[PDB]
Amino acid sequence: FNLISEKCDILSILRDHPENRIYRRKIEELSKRFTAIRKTKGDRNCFYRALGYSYLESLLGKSREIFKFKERVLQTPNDLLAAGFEEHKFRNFFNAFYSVVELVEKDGSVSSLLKVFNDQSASDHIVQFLRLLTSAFIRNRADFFRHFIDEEMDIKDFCTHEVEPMATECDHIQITALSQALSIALQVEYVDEMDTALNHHVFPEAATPSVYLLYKTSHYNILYA
Ligand SMILES: *CC(=O)NCC#Cc1cccc(C(F)(F)F)c1
Repeated sequence: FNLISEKCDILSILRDHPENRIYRRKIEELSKRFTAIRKTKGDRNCFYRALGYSYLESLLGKSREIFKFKERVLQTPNDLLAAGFEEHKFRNFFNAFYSVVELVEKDGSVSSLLKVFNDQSASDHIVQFLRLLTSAFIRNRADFFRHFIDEEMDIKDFCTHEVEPMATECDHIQITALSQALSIALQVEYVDEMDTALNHHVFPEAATPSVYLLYKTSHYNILYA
């Protein structure tokens, strides 16, 4: 369980910031709304890895929701091709993501899903697929990302340097783009060291989330309501 942990009690993370008044306050507050946490490896891939595992976990045993998601995943090669990725270069990554989606359908156990996401090879193939899909979705909608995010930014250079490569950190743009690309609704809780309110953001703003993540010290962990 070196990439995604077993579930722990929310208050077990007090020990990560001992004798820190603000962390202790915000974690105690968090424990009123959430019961458990799973930790991720802090290797630069933790957003993609956490979102992939937690979303697929939320689908287990839901036959209509799995059918609908599989239907969307089967179309994603078209998004990649439209943004100028070549099939023979994304094939190995697409096949690994489609395989874990079939596991959700056919096997349906937490234990099987956690084994794939802790297999360095399968898990890293899954993360690389999610990164390529994120890049494609942004490139295919460059005017939207410039209109609504940043009129001045260079989109192609951004995707080349800060989306596609393994171990590159995310910002709001990558979270919005992957959420939209796969129709995944998520909520991020923010825990920083300023004496401020514990606060969150929902992607997209009007949605009921499937996935809850905790962001602290550049790192995303998985929360359970
Ligand atoms: C998403 C991601 O991979 N971020 C990199 C990181 C990190 C990190 C920050 C604070 C603590 C850890 C520990 F110690 F690994 F939990 C990792």
